[PDB]
Amino acid sequence: ATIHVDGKEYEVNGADNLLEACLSLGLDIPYFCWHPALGSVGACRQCAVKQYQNAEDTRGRLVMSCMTPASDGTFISIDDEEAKQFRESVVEWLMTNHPHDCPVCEEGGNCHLQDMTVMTGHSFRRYRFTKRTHRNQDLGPFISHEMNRCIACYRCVRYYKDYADGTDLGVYGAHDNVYFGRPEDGTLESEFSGNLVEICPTGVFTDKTHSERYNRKWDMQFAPSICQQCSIGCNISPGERYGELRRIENRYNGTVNHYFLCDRGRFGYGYVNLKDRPRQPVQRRGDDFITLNAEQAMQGAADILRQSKKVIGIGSPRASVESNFALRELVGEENFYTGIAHGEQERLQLALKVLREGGIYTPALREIESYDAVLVLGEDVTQTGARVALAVRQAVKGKAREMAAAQKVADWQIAAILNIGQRAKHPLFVTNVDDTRLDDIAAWTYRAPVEDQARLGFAIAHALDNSAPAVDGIEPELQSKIDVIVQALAGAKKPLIISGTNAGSLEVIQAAANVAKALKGRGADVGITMIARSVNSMGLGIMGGGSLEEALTELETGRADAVVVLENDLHRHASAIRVNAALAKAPLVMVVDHQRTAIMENAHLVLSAASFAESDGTVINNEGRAQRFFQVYDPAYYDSKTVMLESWRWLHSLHSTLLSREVDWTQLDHVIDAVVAKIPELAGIKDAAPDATFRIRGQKLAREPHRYSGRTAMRANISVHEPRQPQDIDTMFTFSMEGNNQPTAHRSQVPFAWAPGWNSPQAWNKFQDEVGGKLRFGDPGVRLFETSENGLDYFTSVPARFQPQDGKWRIAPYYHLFGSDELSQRAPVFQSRMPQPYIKLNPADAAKLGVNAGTRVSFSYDGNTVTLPVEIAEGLTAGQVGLPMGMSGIAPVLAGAHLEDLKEA
Amino acid sequence: EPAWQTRDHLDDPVIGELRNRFGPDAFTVQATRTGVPVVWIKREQLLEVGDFLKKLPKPYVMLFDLHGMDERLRTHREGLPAADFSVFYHLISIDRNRDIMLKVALAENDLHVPTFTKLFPNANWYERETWDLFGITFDGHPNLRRIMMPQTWKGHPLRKDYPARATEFSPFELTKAKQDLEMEALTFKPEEWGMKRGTNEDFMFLNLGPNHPSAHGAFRIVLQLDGEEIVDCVPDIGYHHRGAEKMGERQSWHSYIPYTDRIEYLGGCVNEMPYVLAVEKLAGITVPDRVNVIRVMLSELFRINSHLLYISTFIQDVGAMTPVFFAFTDRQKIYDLVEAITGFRMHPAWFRIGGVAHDLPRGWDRLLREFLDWMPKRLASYEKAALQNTILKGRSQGVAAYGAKEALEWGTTGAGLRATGIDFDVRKARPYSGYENFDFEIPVGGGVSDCYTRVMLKVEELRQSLRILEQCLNNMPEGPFKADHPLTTPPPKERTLQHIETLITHFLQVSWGPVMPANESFQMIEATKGINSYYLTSDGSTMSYRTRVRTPSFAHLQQIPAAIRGSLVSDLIVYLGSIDFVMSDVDR
Amino acid sequence: DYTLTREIVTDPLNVFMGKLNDMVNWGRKNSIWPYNFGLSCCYVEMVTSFTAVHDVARFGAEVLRASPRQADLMVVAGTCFTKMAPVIQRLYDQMLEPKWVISMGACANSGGMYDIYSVVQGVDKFIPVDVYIPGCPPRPEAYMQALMLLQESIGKERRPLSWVVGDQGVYRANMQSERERKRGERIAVTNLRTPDEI
Ligand code: SF4
Ligand code: SF4
Ligand code: SF4
Ligand code: SF4
Ligand code: FES
Ligand SMILES: [Ca+2]
Repeated sequence: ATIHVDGKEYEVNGADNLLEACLSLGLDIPYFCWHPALGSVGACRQCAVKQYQNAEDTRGRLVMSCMTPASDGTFISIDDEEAKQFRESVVEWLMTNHPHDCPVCEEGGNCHLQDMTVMTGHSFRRYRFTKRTHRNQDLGPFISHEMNRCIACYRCVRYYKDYADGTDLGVYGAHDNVYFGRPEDGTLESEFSGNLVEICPTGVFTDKTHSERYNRKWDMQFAPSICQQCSIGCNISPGERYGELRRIENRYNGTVNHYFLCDRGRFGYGYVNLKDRPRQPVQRRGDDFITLNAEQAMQGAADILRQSKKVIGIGSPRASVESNFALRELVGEENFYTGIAHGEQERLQLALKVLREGGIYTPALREIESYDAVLVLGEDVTQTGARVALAVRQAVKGKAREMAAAQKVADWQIAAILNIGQRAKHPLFVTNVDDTRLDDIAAWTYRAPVEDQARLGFAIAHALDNSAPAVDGIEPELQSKIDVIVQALAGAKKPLIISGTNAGSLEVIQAAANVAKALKGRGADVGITMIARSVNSMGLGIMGGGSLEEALTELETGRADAVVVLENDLHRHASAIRVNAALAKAPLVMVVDHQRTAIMENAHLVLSAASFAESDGTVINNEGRAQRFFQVYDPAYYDSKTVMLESWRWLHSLHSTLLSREVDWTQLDHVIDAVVAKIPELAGIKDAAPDATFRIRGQKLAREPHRYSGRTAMRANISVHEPRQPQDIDTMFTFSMEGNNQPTAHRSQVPFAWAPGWNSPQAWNKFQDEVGGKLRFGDPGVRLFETSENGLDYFTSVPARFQPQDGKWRIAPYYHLFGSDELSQRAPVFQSRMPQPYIKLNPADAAKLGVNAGTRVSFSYDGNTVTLPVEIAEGLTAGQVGLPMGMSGIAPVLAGAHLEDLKEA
Repeated sequence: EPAWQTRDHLDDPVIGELRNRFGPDAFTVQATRTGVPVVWIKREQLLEVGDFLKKLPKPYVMLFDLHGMDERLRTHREGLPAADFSVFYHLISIDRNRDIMLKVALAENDLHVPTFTKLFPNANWYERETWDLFGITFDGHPNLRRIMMPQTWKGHPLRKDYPARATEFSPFELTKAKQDLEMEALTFKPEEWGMKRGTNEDFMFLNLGPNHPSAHGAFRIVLQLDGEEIVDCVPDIGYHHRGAEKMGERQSWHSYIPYTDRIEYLGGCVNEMPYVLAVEKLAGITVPDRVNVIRVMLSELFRINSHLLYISTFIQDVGAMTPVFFAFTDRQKIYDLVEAITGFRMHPAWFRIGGVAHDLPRGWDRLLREFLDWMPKRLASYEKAALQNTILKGRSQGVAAYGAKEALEWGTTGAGLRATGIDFDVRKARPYSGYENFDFEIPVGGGVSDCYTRVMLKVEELRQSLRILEQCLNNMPEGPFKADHPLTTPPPKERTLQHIETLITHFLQVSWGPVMPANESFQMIEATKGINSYYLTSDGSTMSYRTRVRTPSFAHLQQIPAAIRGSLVSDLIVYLGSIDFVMSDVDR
Repeated sequence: DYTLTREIVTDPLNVFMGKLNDMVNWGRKNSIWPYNFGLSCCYVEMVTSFTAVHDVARFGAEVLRASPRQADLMVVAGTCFTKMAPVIQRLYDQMLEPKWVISMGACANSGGMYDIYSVVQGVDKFIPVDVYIPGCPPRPEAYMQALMLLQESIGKERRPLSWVVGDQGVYRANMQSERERKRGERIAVTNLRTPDEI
C-alpha cells in the first residue's frame, strides 16, 4: 500500500491501521488506548490525524489513525494545525482531573501520559474548576492501585479480560466517574496481573515490590537477562540501584515473550536482595567460620582437592551452561553428576529426545498463539510454564480471529472480532490430576492419575493412527471423549501437543510423542512443546551426566572423598536424610552457591557464587533456544569486601589452581569457546550473543541511561573519592552511561527501551522493525537444534490403569506459580502470596479416614513424620493424596511416589 | 516568518556564484537554522572553492572557524552526503556582511583533508585542534601536532567512541610526566615545535611558564631569541583544556548552561547568551522584549566587569599597581547588582532556554542607578592617573602593531579588529537580543592596532556599555521573564507548583531533558574579548549531538607570533596584557 | 588528638618549650605568604580578595611571592588539569617547610563539574591539602574564612623548633569538623528572606 503523510510517500502494509503503520515508519502520533498486542478500539481519541480524500484536497477531516486502515493511496497529515490542536485538546481534557502527583508517583519518568502531554505541547492550564477524586483498592502484595491518575483509556480491562482472560478486574460507573479495579478489595487472581504496570499508561497500577525500594528509571542500571524462575526463558531487563536488585521489567523479544511476563518472573526476584546470601568465601575450620579472599580460597581448595583420591561434581539446572561445564571440566566428565534425581533425568532426557529427534517442530512461545487446536497432557502449564498458558489462550482466540477474517474485518478491529466470535474458540483439551486454570477455556478437562492421562494420550494416538499401540480397558464414556478429541485434532490445520516433565510420568511424555507422531503421519502441521522444570533444565539434559543417586552412592561407599556442589540445595532432588548422611560422610564438601542453603552447615568450604543479576552466562530454555544473560551490576562496587564471582569463574580458577598451582579468573568468551569445543551439541551457544569485543561504531553498549544521576555522591558516605568504573571484560556492555543504546544500533541485546520523547515502555516501538513485530535487527537467542528429518518410533509401553492400593497413597503433584520454584519461594514478597501448606484428599478417602477439611493429618516419607492440614479435592481421583510440589519440606521428586500410614495426627 | 525558521539560503548570491563557477552538481546545499548558507563541497574541490571565495568582488576575508564532527552516531542526516566524519569551514565576508559554512564529508578510513593554511593562516591551529580531538589529518600542514592534549596521548577525545569521564588517577604516570617536564629542556629540539635554524649558534631558546598569573591562566611560550629580540615564538596551550565541548555531548540542553558560563570566566551571562540563543533557535522560541532587555543588561554589566579587569590588569602589567584595587571595587559594585539579580557573582548561570531563571527582584533599579552614578568619575580617574601617563604610553604605543589585513587573515575580532578601522561589531552588524533598540556607538581605531589603541578602544566600549545600561535602567519593559513556549525550560515556577500539565513539563524537562528536534543552529555574539559563537547540532535528543564553541582568544593567541616578531620580551608581556584573553577561552 | 608525620597520637606537649612553640605558631599563622599561582577562575576570586574592597593584607597575607621558595602557602585555586598536574607537583615540591595547602573551589577539591578526560579529580589525589573551600568560585570572603581556618590549624600544630635538637616529627591537630561545629546553629534556622527582593 502507498500512503502520503505530510506530502511524503511511504510504503506500508495495507492490512495495518494508520497508527501502527506510522509508528513503524518512525513518525510520532500520540496515543493512549491502542496497544500493539490488544488491537484498536478508538477510545481515548488521542491519535487524530487529518485525512484527505485525494492529493488535491485541502479541507480533509479528523480521523483516528488507529481505527483507519492504511490502505493504498491514503493521504493523511499528522502536523496539520487542526489535528495538532485537537490532540492538544485531548491531552488538556485528560489533564483537567489529573492529580498533582508526579513527584510522589512511581510512574514518573516512565509515564506514557507525561510523554504524550509533553509531545502534544500542552503545558498551560486554563481549567480552573475541581478535579474528580477516587478512593483506591487493595489489590494484593504485587500491584498498587491509585485511581486518581486514571485517564480512562481502558487498556487495563482490555488486557486483563480480553487478552489474559482474567475475571476479577473490570470497569464500573459511568460518564466521568468510570472506575477501573476489582469489585471488592482482594488480591488480583490472574497469574499475569503484573503486566498491568506496563500496560497502564499512568500510575494507577504500579509495582508495589519496586515501590518499597523506589527509584526512577533514569537512575537504574539495566542489563538484558533471562528470567530464572522457570524453563520458558522470557527476556527481562533487571534494574539495580545502590547494589540491590530493584525491578524486573519486560524486555521485548518478538520471538519469545514479546510484551508480557508472568507474575513469578516479574515479582519473584527478591531472593537476590536477601541479606543472608554469601558474599565472601568461608572456610569451616572446626567450629570456626573464617573468611577468605578469592586467592587463598582457591589455594586452600586446590590443595585439599589435590590430596583427594576422587573428586565428584554435582551440577544443577539452576546454574548456567558455562558453570555446569566448568564444574564438569574441574572434576572430569566421568565424575560429573547432574543434580537431579534419576526419574527426573529420565523424563528430561526423554523430553529432549522428543524435541531434537522426534521430527516434529517445536514452536517458540510467540508461535504457540498461531495454532488451531491444543492438547495439554499432564503439565499444569499455568503453574509451571505460565507464559505458555497465556500464549495458549491467544491460540484459543484464533477461531474468532479467523471468523472475523472471513467477514472482511481488519485484524486490528478487536471489538468487531470479539463480537463476531462470541464464545466460539479453538479446541483445547487439558489433562491433569485435578482442575487447572485453563479449564475456563478448555473444550475438555480430564481429571485422572498420570497413568490414566498417559493411557488417554495413547488411546488418542491409536485412534489417530492404527499403527500406534492400542489401549485395552477404555470405558464407553471415556471413549466418546477420546473420539471428540480425535476429530478435533484431526480436523485442525495446526495442532499443538504440550507436555512436560512436571507430571512426574515418563508415560505421559511418551503418549504426547505418540499423539504428535500420529498427527505428523497424517500430514498435519503439528507442533510439540515440552515444559521443563528449571531455567537450564534443558542445558543440563544436553550436557548429561550421572544422577544425584549415583553421586550419593559414590559418597556413601567412600569411593569419592571430595564433592563440589554447584548451585544445588540437594534436598529438592533427594531425601534430606540420605543427602545429609552422604555429605557428612564425605571429608570435603565444597558448595558454590549464591543462596544460603541447608547443606552449607556441613560444607567444609562455601564459595560465594553470583546470582543471575551479578553474573553472565547462557541458559537453554524449554524450546532449546540458547539465550545469554548479562551481569546487571558489580557487587563489589559499594561493598569492597564482597568477593562474589561467577560460578564458572570460581570453577575455572579452581581447575587452574589444581593443575598449575596458579590462579586464572579467565573470561566468559573463553569458557564459551571451551563449551563449544568440547560439547558439539552446545555449539550454538556461541551465537546466542556476540563476544566482548562487539562494538557499535567503536563504543560499548550502555547499561544505564544517559541521565544516570548521583555519580559523585552515591558512594560518598563510604569515601569522598569516587571509585574506578567497574570494568566488564566478560561482555560487550559497560557498567556506565558511556555507551550506545540507540534504537537504530545494529544489535539484538537491548538493556532497556528509551527514545527521546518516549520514556515509557512505549519506546519498544522505536526499538522494533514494525510495531508489535520483532526487534529491528533480529530477536536475540538461537535454537540449538533444527527439526530432525526422521522421527521416533511409537512408544509401545502403554501403562496399566491406576488402581488404589489399601494403605498406599499415590502422591499427585500440585504446582503453584507462587511457591513451587525454589529461589522465587525464597523471596519475601512471595510469602503472603504463597498458599498455606496442605494435603488434598478425595471426599471418599477423607470420609474413610474420618477427617474433615482443616484437620491436621500426619504421614511418614523417608522416615520423616510430617503433619499437614487436609483440604477436600473434588476432582482428585481416589487413592491419591495431593501434595504441593516444590514447597518447604515437600520435594518435587515426591511426584509419582507413594505414601504409607497416612492417618490423622 | 520567524528568525529561527529552517532556511536553505538559496537566494544568497554566493550560491549563484558558486553554481556559475563550479556547476550545479559540484555541491549540496543543506537547510539549517544556522542563519548562514551551508554548502557541502567535495574534498578535491575545497582549495578551489576557498580561493574562489577569497577572490570574489566582495570577498570572504576571514576564516571564522574550522573544526570537525563525528557523524557516525547521527541518525537524522536526511539530505546530507554520506559521511563518517566531516570538517566545516565558517568564512565571513565583512563587506557583504555575510558568511558561508563549507562542509567536507570524510569516510572513516580516509580521514585526510587538504590543508587550508595557504588560504587562511589561522587554519594552522584550527587544523591542529581538529587533528588532536578527531584524528583528521591535514595534508600539507607545516607541523600537525596535538595542541590540546599532550603529545603522548592515546586517542582523539571528541570522537563518539572515546569515553568522556575522567580515568583513574595514577601516581606513576604523574611521576613519568614530571620526568618529561624535568628533561624537557635537556632534550629540547626546535624541529618538533616548527622552529628552525636554532642552536647559527647565536639564538637561544627560552621557555615561559606559570610565573605571571594576571588572571589569564597558565600557558607556555617558547621564544627563539637573538640576544634580546624575538625572532620566532610558538605558544604552548592546552594547559587549561576542560573538555567543554565533550561535556556538551554529556549534559542536557538545560544542564549545560553552567558549563557555558565557564568558557570565558570573566564573561558570565555574556557566555550564556549565544548558547541560549542557539538553543532557542533549535526550539523555535522567540523571547519577549523584557527577556531581551534583561539579557542585554546582564551582558553589558558583565562586559563592564570584564573590561574593568582587563584595563586594570593592563595597567598592572605596565607597572602601575594602584588602579587594580579601585577597579575591583567597581567590580564589587557590579557584583552587588549581579548577586542581587542572579544570586551569584562570577558564574550566574541565570539565562534559561526561553528566558531567565527569575524575574528581576524588587529594588534592582536602585543598585543599577548607584553603579551608574559611581562608575564615570572612577573611569576618568583611571584615565588621568594611568592611561595618560607617558611612561605607560611609551610602554604601550607602537607595541605589537598590526593593520586590517593582518587582523583579517588571523581571525582577530573585538577591539583588536576595530582598532584597525574595520567597523565590525556583532551587536550592530548582526543584531541579536534586541540590541537594535538601543542607542550606542561602536568605537573604531585609526587603522593601526597597538596595545595602547586596543586598551583605549576598550575604555570607549566601557563608556558605550554604560550608555546601554542607562537605557536599560530607564526603559525596562513590563511583561514576562519567560517565553510562553512549551520548550521554555524550566516552566514558570508558580504554575509548576500548582498546575499538573506544567508540573509534567517541568518534571520531564529537568530529568530526561527537553527534546530539541533534529537541526543545526548557530549564534554569533560580540563577547567581551571578541566574537564568540555557539554551533549546536541536535540529533533529536535531549542532549547536544555536537557543541562547537568558537572563542576569540584562540585566534588572538594564534596571532601572537606574527605580531610580536622582531620585538623584545617586554613588548611580549605588554602585548599579552593588551590582548584581553583568558586561557579558558583558548582551550575550552 | 594529633596526627604525626615523620599515625594518630596524643599531644606531645616543659612550660618554656610550650611558650616557644606558641610563639613560633603565632608568628607563622600571622605571616602567611601565598604563592602567586593561577589555574582558573578561582584565582580571579583569590586576587579579588587581595584588592581594596576585601584587603586580605589586614591578616598579613598579601605578600604574594612569585617564587615557591619564599611562599608558605600554596592555594590550588582552579582546575587541576592533567597537563598542569606535574607543574603543580613540582611547584609544591619546590616549596620549603613549613608549607600549607588550601584547595580552593570545587575543581581543586574534587574535580568539581569537570569529571572529564583531561582533569585530575581533585588535587588531593597527589598533594596533601590542609583546608578545602567549597564553591565555584568561592567568594573572596570564603577564601578569607579558609585562611582563618588555616590560622587556627597552624596555631595548635607542633613542629620542631630546630633541626638539630628534639623531636623532628610534624604533629597536626585533629580539629573538629566545621560541619559538626556549625550544625547546632545551622539546623536551628527556620525562616529566610524571600528571593523576590534585593
Ligand atoms: S500517572 Fe504520570 S502524569 Fe499522572 S501523576 Fe503519575 S507520572 Fe504524573
Ligand atoms: S487504570 Fe490505567 S490502563 Fe486502566 S483505563 Fe485507567 S489509565 Fe487506562
Ligand atoms: S513464564 Fe517462566 S520464564 Fe517466563 S516470566 Fe514466568 S517464571 Fe519467568
Ligand atoms: S571551581 Fe568553578 S570557579 Fe573554580 S576553577 Fe573550577 S570552574 Fe572555575
Ligand atoms: S489510540 Fe486511537 S483513539 Fe486511542
Ligand atoms: Ca561479569
